[PDB]
Amino acid sequence: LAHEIRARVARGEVSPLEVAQAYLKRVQELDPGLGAFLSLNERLLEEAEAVDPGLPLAGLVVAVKDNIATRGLRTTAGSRLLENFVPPYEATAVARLKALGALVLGKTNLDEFGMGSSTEHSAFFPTKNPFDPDRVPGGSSGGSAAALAADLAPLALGSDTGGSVRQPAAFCGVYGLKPTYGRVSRFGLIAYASSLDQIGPMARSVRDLALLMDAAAGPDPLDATSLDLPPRFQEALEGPLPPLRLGVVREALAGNSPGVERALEEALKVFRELGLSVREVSWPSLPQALAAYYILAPAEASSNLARYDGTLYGRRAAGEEVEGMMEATRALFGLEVKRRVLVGTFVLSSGYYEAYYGRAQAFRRRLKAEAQALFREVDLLLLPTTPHPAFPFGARRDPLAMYREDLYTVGANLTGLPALSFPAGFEGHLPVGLQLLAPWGEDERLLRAALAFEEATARAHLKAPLGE
Amino acid sequence: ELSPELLRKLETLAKIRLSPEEEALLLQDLKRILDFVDALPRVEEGGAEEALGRLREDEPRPSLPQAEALALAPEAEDGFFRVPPV
RNA sequence: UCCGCGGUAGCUCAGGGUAGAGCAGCCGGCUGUUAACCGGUAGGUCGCAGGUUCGAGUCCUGCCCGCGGAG
Ligand SMILES: [Zn+2]
Repeated sequence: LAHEIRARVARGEVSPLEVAQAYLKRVQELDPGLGAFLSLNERLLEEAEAVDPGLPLAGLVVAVKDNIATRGLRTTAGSRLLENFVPPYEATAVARLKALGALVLGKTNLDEFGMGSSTEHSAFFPTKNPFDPDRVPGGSSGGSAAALAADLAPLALGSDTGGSVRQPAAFCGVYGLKPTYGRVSRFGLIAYASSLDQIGPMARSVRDLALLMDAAAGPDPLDATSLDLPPRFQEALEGPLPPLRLGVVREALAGNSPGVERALEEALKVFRELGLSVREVSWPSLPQALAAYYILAPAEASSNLARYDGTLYGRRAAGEEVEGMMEATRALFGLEVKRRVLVGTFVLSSGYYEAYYGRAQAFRRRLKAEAQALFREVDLLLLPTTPHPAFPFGARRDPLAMYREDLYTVGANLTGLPALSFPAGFEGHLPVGLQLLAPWGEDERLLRAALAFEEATARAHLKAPLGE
Repeated sequence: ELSPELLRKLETLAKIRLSPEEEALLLQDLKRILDFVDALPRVEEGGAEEALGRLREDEPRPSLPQAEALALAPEAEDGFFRVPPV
């Protein structure tokens, strides 16, 4: 629907200003109940919507996760520490969309600092799943997903560190791409695990993902970890193998809910009638990756969130002392954050560094290896984004029980491998997602292979309650 | 294998002051989590990859205007960031 | 320096209500033992100095010593 809008705009049938007014209204009427947006781009939207040339993304408006810097707009990262913070600079990704006519609708709700899998850890309020108001939209990009599924926005930006983009996309029945680590800039991302973080696109159609990526991705002189690889995404004008080899991961086959297994089998039939060589492969140490993640990520998180004392920009907790202020200000963290940064400090702490961090590092290198070997025999890998559909609020608030949500998605980050969650059917009224991932740098492969599926099937995309 | 003393030590290193209620709570969580993680198998690691990093040229880039910088500060005084004394 | 296990007969180690067992020692028995064994018996700064308890080897505060482990 995104590319459809830009079409109507370029032909003079509609003006960008019209599109904004339309979406702004819908938000003001639906968001109250949904709770998808934290902040909204004030008068600076209507004003900005009436000065645009018919640029590639002119008529388009984007919903950005609130841990991504937007100059002049409140970027809280879903935390109390930053509930009044307003960046004097703009995230490279966001900056690029803006230069192509795009505009920010508002800022999306997330789990505090991106650490969460249900949005139930937002310092402000939870977000509701448009398909079922009694169930979570996933996390931590729960807001962005929820916004898309309710057509509160044509495009959306999220953040992925352990599946924070895929898991929500699955729960809300939309597309979520985690870019190969280095494709999209991290400059402007209030990130928590530097080695694993990546800004990811999400949309209601694969052609739309192409729009975002083509605009957002690319080398940034400010990010020393960015790759010099031209996007070239919108060349999804398919000359697609036929005949790619697809490998299904055994380890992720057992433990899935009826609707996931069902959606999985059906997808295979589809890829076969498409000309793919489907074969079962082995991801030996994949099941043990969840552990390595919750020792590598928390480690980097402790050091990344260390900067948040009340000195230069956060909230001040008003201690009236020297260290007592820093100590009191950081107490404003949420239960989940505290938990993680305490773990992170332990894993790096003296006497435990090699015993844990050093251990998890060596294991992280195994996965990359086992993956290199797998892509010597297959061209794509398939598994569920999650073993089940969205769960109901309150259901899974146990430290470990929450961590296992990211069981299938953690691997993509530890390896850097691009991965895409796509609506692969339902089980009842709740959407179900499948995760399709490729070797490094071949992000466009994933996209075209999903265009094939999105087409071979009419559409497994339901718009819970959507309209222009 | 996690004593209340370590928690204190950790919360010290992380400069995070939690309530005695949270301490008892987090004490149970951390235990379970550190057990889950400890299940991680040990593995051999190979050569530390090839170095392909890049360097930035020594060319000046415009700075923030003092006004915009201090606007983030909870407390400022005569062009300085103001914090409680040491 | 920190951390984790240790310190009990001589030697090597068992364990909130006489502190115990086999090795050797002592007494008694046995003509083929290979680390002989059978009975009886003797053997103590439970690490040291302070607490809780009616009662502490056992629990809890500090220190000495040994081994091991950390970028
Ligand atoms: Zn500078």
